Amino acid sequence: SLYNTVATL
Amino acid sequence: GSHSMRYFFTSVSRPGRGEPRFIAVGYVDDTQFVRFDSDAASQRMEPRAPWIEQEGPEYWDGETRKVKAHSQTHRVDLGTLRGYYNQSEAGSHTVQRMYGCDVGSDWRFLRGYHQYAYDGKDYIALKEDLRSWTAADMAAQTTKHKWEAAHVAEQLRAYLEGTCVEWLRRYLENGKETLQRTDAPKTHMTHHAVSDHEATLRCWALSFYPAEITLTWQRDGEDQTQDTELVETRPAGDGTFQKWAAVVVPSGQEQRYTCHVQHEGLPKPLTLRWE
Amino acid sequence: IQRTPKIQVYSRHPAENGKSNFLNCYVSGFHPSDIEVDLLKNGERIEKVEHSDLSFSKDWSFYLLYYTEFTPTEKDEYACRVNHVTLSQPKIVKWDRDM
Repeated sequence: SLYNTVATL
Repeated sequence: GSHSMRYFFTSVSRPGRGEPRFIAVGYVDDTQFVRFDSDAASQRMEPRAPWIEQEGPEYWDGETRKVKAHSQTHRVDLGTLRGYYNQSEAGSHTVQRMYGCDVGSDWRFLRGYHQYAYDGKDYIALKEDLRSWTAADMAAQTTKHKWEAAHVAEQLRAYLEGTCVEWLRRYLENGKETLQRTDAPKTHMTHHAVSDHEATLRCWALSFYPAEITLTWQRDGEDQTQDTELVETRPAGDGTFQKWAAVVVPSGQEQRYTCHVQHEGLPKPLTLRWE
Repeated sequence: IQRTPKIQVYSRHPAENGKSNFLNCYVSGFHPSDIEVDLLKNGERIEKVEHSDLSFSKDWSFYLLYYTEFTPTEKDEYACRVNHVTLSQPKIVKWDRDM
């Protein structure tokens, strides 16, 4: 199960 | 008896036209169980292993939504990175991300990770303590500062120690039949004369799982690396792996050489010697 | 950075003339990911060839497996042809049932 969020660089 | 779950993400910019090519793959140990390819027709996270098909629609709808969110993040990152590196919009660039968790034999949290790369080089990575970042250069530095202010590590840590481990355990249980089984390598040796004076002995390890394995040559009881060749472990195409190690020896002296095979699927290592 | 691809051409199962099998071309250690891989039968490009989903190693280098069913024989020569930005020209690796 993937990580729910993903912050940009 | 230890296990892990990993996700790999690749995005490649396409300056000539359109959005970046985006490819995501998920693994449990050495078994790919999901995938997403922006080039595919479905535009959905898709199953790659039978035991994940058990998952219901809410799982596929959720994984799809999140994997799409990931692709968009990479899309933005390529732009941002292009700026950080003061690069032309004419060239194609690559961003890669990988994260996952490992558990020991007791299926308890062992370690987590989250790494990022730009054009094939380390950009930023989460430290093993899951509390700090490792920035390779100044572009990554500004990213590091941005992520510290937003507390990205705190969030990742919860995923890596929580949901990551919890679902790994679920998968291992649902796919127990293959995921909790080891396939010991099938081994044999081949003889290939290279001249009338020399001959190559090749030690084969086939159809094994997981991929981790060690092949070593010994001559009269002691390790030998000279005049040997070890190819990288490669996939057979059916879920298992292959590998071989070879040594050139004087013809007639084959019996002095032994191949030693070590693999998690073997109670004790195997030893092979030419007839 | 750019990395030249490593290439291994081999069969899924031990080879036996006349017996159906799978021809594999595992390309790895390369960067960027854009690459051209073709399987050849007697110098001619084989159609319908498939490949795994792009993935990569700890050092970020990419790897892919291209494959197709085939039947080894005494005559037919099989091979893999790889083109990548790091190569001055397409690299052709011939299949050897002994490797």
